[PDB]
Amino acid sequence: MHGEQMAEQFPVVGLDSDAREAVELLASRRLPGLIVVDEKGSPHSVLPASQVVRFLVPSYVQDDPSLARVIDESLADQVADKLAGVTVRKLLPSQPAELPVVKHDDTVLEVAAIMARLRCPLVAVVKIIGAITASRLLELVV
Amino acid sequence: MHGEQMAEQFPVVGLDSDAREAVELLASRRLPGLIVVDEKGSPHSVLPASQVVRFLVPSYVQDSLARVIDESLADQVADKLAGVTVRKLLPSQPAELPVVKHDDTVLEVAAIMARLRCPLVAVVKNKEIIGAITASRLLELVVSPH
Repeated sequence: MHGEQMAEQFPVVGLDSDAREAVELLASRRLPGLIVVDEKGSPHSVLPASQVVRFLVPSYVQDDPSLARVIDESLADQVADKLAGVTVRKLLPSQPAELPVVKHDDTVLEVAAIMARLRCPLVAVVKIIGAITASRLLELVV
Repeated sequence: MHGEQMAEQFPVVGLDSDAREAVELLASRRLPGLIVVDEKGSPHSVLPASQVVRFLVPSYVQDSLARVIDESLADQVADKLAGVTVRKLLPSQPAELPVVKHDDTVLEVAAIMARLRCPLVAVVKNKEIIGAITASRLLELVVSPH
């Protein structure tokens, strides 16, 4: 078994893509994260849904999780307002969670090794032609 | 809605339950993680598939020697997990698993998951785990059509 045969079809977005597309993909496809590439179409980072959640909730709400002293009646309306006119790049954190890359021809153990190094959930396969999740790797060996 | 309605069913395994069995579940159900509970059923931790991968790949392959060794993971896997429990699969400092009250509002859950930036939270009602709310599930609720 090699990278290419292991890989599955993961949706991908660009740095300059709509922030909204990314949110919709995460939500529609119920994915825990998105593969982000640059203009070239080469791997850049991974944008986890939890980072998007962080971006979408106002700081003042985040600072009062029990809502004991602040009011927000506009969560959904404001989610909508702050995505409009914004790119994927703005959703990303200060130090974007890097995206490990393996070849189309790497062995299972080569892939597992790299994944096991960063305890990363996902690797991109390049020749991006796909990606290999941890569970996919487990699925193969079992 | 409240945390109760937001939550979805999520598979759970015991801390002292069989490691191999948990991996079979992670693999088949194609899950990012399992919710781990203790003997009496209380939320304890999450077991991500990636951590299982870490557990299976020796450190000398972590720290290309992969390709210089005549050892295949598929073979080894059963050997490494025999007699082993979920507890041993966990990292030395297991991730906390935030647990929201079933009657929390959507705003509260959002505020919590934003603040903590956690991939999921368990939902509990009367000391029982009734499901979980992932980050993407939260997003799906806040951008749902109305």
